[PDB]
Amino acid sequence: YLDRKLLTLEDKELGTVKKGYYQMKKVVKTVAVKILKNEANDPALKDELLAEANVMQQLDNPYIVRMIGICEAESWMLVMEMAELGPLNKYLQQNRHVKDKNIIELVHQVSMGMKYLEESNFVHRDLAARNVLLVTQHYAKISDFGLSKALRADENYYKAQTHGKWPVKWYAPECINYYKFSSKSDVWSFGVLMWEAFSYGQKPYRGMKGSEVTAMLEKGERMGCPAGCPREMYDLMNLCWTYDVENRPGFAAVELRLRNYYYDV
Ligand SMILES: Cn1ncc2cc(Nc3nccc(N(CCCO)c4cccc5[nH]ncc45)n3)ccc21
Repeated sequence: YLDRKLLTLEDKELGTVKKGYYQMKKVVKTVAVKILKNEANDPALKDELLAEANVMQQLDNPYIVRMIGICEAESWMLVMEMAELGPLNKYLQQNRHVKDKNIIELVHQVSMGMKYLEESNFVHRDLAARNVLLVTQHYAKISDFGLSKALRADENYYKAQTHGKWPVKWYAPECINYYKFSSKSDVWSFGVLMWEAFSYGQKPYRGMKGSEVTAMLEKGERMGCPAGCPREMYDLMNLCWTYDVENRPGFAAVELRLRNYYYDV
């Protein structure tokens, strides 16, 4: 737990999200803070942020947002190291001259964070461009672990009871049809994230209902190649969107395909 006296929040909002400065043992660290009311809150939304904190305290990777801690004071606060450029989708909407090599670099960093998550046997379950936060224009981090789950030792998937309120346009068919979430389900989501990144933050499956996306995908249809997208990156999207989970690659295989140097498998 953090000391409220060492935290300063900027009033201008960044639910309530603020930028702040947290005094560490020597230096100040710039932080982003999710703030909830102490009494008139939503207990389920608080449970989700406590669940996020429980996951993020177990993770340690350069391509995943680091948690500073929780502060219990005039409000309930979840404090993270700030990736100040913010969400990747908004960034690419506002910066349309980011070069192909730079977009590949960023999505490669996300694949390295997700290869670590997969090795760690956690599923993310909300992997979208809005949840990739930029430290700089050359350094991406994965965020938003509110739906994340630690997999059981004897299974490679998390089974949800039924469909909740989900980011269905980012979900694999086995998630929608059987409520089963694996690291290969996150690979499907990563394919959608790549499409967003090469479409300068446009929303996927524009104008379609979730049920219409399910029917489209079952028929073997997929979103088309974004204008100007490198062919090799659209081909990797299609491999991420392999319907059968058993033939879809995992993140170790996807991460290799985003490297810009020679390597062996
Ligand atoms: C303009 N804008 N909008 C959102 C946003 C976010 C950041 N950077 C950032 N960096 C680290 C964490 C973080 N937040 C706020 C996300 C708001 O949607 C978090 C706080 C608490 C828990 C969290 N989990 N995942 C992220 C996150 N935000 C910069 C500019 C931004």
